[PDB]
Amino acid sequence: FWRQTWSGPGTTKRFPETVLARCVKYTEIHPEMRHVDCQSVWDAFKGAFISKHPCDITEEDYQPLMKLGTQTVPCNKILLWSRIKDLAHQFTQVQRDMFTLEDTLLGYLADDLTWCGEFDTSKINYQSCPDWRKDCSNNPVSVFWKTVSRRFAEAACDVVHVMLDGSRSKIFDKDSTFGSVGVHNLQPEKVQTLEAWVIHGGREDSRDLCQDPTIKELESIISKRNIQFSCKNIYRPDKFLQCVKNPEDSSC
Ligand SMILES: N=c1c2ncn3c2ncn1[C@@H]1O[C@H](COP(=O)(O)OP(=O)(O)OC[C@H]2O[C@@H]3[C@H](O)[C@H]2O)[C@@H](O)[C@H]1O
Repeated sequence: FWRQTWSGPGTTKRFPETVLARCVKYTEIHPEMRHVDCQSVWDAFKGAFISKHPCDITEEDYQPLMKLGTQTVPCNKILLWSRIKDLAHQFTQVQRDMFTLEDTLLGYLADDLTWCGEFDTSKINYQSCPDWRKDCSNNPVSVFWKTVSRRFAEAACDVVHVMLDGSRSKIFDKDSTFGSVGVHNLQPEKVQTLEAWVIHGGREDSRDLCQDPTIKELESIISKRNIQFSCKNIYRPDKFLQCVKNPEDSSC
């Protein structure tokens, strides 16, 4: 109890009951998924990582789950995001202008959770789970988010939007899942433009962050894939959200 196996937090308490109840809820609300069998979804999710070493997980381990969670989303309304979850979710909640990964069945099931098992027993590990940095990259949580993020980016078309945190020292981070998976899995045959919205964390009057070194790097990577790049500053995110709710406001 004074020294755990792995360096990451253990599985979320009641993980199996939580995933099953989220599936039931999502399928009650979204009519395109109203026929999914949630017991079958749980069995497939559990099959990906139970009795498997938690540093030896592959994208193939998640394929039965991917197949059951098959879902179409409007290809021209996708919002990617990195390190700014709260604003992305508050925005799409107003009137469903765009869709993030947590708007899909699989993203909704896993958001805010942690899970892992152990080799050659069928027990869930509630005490610790591998850290991506210290222990291993090929862990149950990291491999899941890479697999679903690649499929979501592959689905996009027309104009795709990305929200970025302009308070971080790498506004665009090549090492983030957006930078290592999303940028490279947009399909140039389908996607016309990537538009970044750089969210300010600061005061009021501040710099044009669309000139930031890392934003110029993103522009060069995307342009060399034969996709156009656009960038917009959101100086005051509080005012932005208000204008989405109430656009007749004079101040907009
Ligand atoms: N919803 C979550 C989530 N909820 C909790 N976590 C999530 N990871 C990814 N996702 C989604 O995957 C995307 C890719 O994640 P990444 O940017 O690598 O998370 P990072 O900012 O690198 O952080 C990933 C970490 O945050 C925990 C995971 O346990 C853990 O692995 C996120 O933008 C988000 O859409």
